[PDB]
Amino acid sequence: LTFESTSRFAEVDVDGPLKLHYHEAGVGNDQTVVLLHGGGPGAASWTNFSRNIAVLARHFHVLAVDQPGYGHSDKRAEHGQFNRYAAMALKGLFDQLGLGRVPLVGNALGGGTAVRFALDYPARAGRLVLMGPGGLSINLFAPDPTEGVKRLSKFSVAPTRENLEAFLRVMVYDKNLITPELVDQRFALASTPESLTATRAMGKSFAGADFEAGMMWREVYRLRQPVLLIWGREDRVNPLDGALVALKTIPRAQLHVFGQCGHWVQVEKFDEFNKLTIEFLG
Amino acid sequence: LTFESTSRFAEVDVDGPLKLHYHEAGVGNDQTVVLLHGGGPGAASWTNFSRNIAVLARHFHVLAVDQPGYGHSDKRAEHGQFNRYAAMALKGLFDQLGLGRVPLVGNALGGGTAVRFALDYPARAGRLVLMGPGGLSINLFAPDPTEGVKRLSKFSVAPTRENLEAFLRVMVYDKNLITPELVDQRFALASTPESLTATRAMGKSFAGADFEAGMMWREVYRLRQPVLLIWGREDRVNPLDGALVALKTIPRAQLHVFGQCGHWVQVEKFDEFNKLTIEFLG
Repeated sequence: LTFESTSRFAEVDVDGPLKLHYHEAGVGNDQTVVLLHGGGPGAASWTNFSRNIAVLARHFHVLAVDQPGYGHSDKRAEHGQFNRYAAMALKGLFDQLGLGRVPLVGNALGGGTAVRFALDYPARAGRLVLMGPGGLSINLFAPDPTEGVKRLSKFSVAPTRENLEAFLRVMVYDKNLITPELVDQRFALASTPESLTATRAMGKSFAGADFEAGMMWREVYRLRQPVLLIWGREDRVNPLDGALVALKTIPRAQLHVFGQCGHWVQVEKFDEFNKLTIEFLG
Repeated sequence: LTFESTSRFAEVDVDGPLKLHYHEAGVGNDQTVVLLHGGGPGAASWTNFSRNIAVLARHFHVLAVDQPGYGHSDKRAEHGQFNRYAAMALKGLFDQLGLGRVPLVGNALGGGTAVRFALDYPARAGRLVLMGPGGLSINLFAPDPTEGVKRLSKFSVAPTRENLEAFLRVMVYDKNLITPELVDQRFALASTPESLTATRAMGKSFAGADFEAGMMWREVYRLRQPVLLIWGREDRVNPLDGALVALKTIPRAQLHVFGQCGHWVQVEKFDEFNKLTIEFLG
């Protein structure tokens, strides 16, 4: 399975044509699962989920979607609350590929989109696996913006290799994962004209006029499906205290916390994460 | 100051005439403060706040109101979400006595009413002091119903002296405060026909069709005034973990927790509570 063998494009309607790029694998497996990646500026499906897509594809029909503003999907300069916007695009995709009720796996920003989708189109979303998810989290103890959020804002204001390395280093517990090669690769994607355009748009929309759409902790008590929250104990972007309202209010919630693991659960604990996901989704 | 020297009655409109009983003190002091008592079946203003009304009256114009369904206020057999109902009655009272923006002090059920009033009639409510408040609390760790809530439900189903003593004993840290005399006095009030009528109505309405009005933790982020949350560390009705969403989301929130103190903060820590209240309200 390669980036190229799996690449797919689709055009959907969200206030007009919108191009979405995704990776498809495991065709011929009966149950479809959608993967929604994290929100780093140079993040994409294929980088986010490399230690995962090939494994989940042994069991599932995997659709790993590049969210609007990331990877090879359209990067608009303007949009409403991001999660609601990305949700609208996913709905368009679901309709065009002929999907009914599908389970969603989403980390960080992608988790917020999974949830917003599950709330906005209740019938279209099955079981959810959410890793250090945004949106449904509210940091009861950590002052906001957290260190991770602050370091993303700083890179947006001053897009240097130095500031990007600093951001990447608070994504993981084992800082040795932040190699010169990873820094350079992410930087080349994150500092392009398109990416700078996108990033801006995103942070700002969390405070437009539809800001309530982002405060999903006020709504998750409406969710009727099983939801597996997964957290790294040392998550410095969306810290563990953010899990509490959602664990309490989602009727069929479960929580798994891994010690010695940061914000990139799917990377630092890829084996454990893959197994936990395969079981949860059947 | 006596129960009799302070007694007052007012008729207000809430889907029709509704009688409210209250105690007035400190007339001639410039700043008015409203006190809203707790929700035990035989609870009332004058019993709830005896170690407090006379003290606060040295500084303030005190209006301690018996909430609908308690004390000598009307006890209707039917009403919507309780806090929203009691809020409507307070609004009627405010309008008739010519009050503008007044600070509110409320414990337990009365705290939920203060908050619901502050949200429903944003201009009418000044600073809030809330002791082990219901409504704005959500117990992130304690399974619901808590022990205190369970023991109230049991008395409602089986109104015996034995079951009432058991309920009273989880209201305080120092169980020695639960004397034979206090048990008997509360029982004589709690087991009357009117009180049984009222209690029923209350628990049930938390689950009518307007149940969302009771989930105030989803709304307190709209509150613009200073709010002093006060908790007993050993509160077994609305436990300390219930304070967290409100402390985080209310911009001008403060929290004070007293060790060695249960659900009746105004009783077990009456000196500390009175001083903290006088300072906070000026």
